[PDB]
Amino acid sequence: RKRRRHPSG
Amino acid sequence: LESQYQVGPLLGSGGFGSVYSGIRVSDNLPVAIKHVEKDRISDWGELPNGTRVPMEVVLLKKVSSGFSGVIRLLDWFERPDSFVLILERPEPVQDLFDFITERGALQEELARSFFWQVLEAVRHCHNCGVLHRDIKDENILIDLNRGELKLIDFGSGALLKDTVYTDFDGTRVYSPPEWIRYHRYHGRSAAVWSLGILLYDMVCGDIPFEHDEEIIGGQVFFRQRVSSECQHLIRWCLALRPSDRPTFEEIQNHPWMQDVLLPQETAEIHLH
Ligand SMILES: CC(=O)/C=C/c1ccc(O)cc1
Repeated sequence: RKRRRHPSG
Repeated sequence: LESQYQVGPLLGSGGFGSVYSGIRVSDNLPVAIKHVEKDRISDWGELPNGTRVPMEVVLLKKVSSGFSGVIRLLDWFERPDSFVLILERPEPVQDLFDFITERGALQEELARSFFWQVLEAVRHCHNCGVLHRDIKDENILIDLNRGELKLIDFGSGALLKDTVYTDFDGTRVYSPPEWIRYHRYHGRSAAVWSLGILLYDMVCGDIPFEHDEEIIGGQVFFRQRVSSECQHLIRWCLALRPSDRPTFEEIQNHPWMQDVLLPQETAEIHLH
């Protein structure tokens, strides 16, 4: 399963 | 400014600006050098001297006195179009997002030690009148040698207050359902929600929610084996009604939180 970062905003 | 620090490689860039590795020539202290363009700065403030600065500088100075689990502001400079911040740099270091990506779901003993240290650091911010508003694994650095966690990036923060907040520029997948539904939240209770997301992230290997509907659905499915005591703490932090969430004291008094490892012990058992 794809784990990803999440940008602010 | 340009002759007090020897600039090195780019460590990262994004919504926060561009952060470089560097070394203070005065004593070879490892530092991080963060650049923020003036035109990209949303919230401005002023500190004692009455000089107008980005709010991030105001918040960093308020939390940067003495020792803590917050990365400290050592110095800062104004340029024609930008502000430059000199920050502590642990060495060796890895951020908590990469750590979890590589190791997977963390043993509960290790998640307890990490989460405890995050709690002490956020308590410290709130004692100093600062609300971080962007607690997540990406904004947490691990000093691999000392086993200490360090909070970074106050660029979405605010002064702590007891009235409602109606603005938010943190990470949406860590924001609480009252923000998704109504664009309103209170500081401490919204922080606790993001801490629930962080604890789930540590013990399951990834955050529980990706979509608005999941955030406001308030159903927590556990994708890894997690103890009943830990599941209970997580579900409590992720209560849909803010007033149903625990205080920071209730979190640290929870049975899952007892007998935390020391930082040194944590590094020796789990990091070295
Ligand atoms: C994004 C931010 O405000 C600070 C980043 C950062 C600080 C210290 C370090 O060692 C590496 C990165």
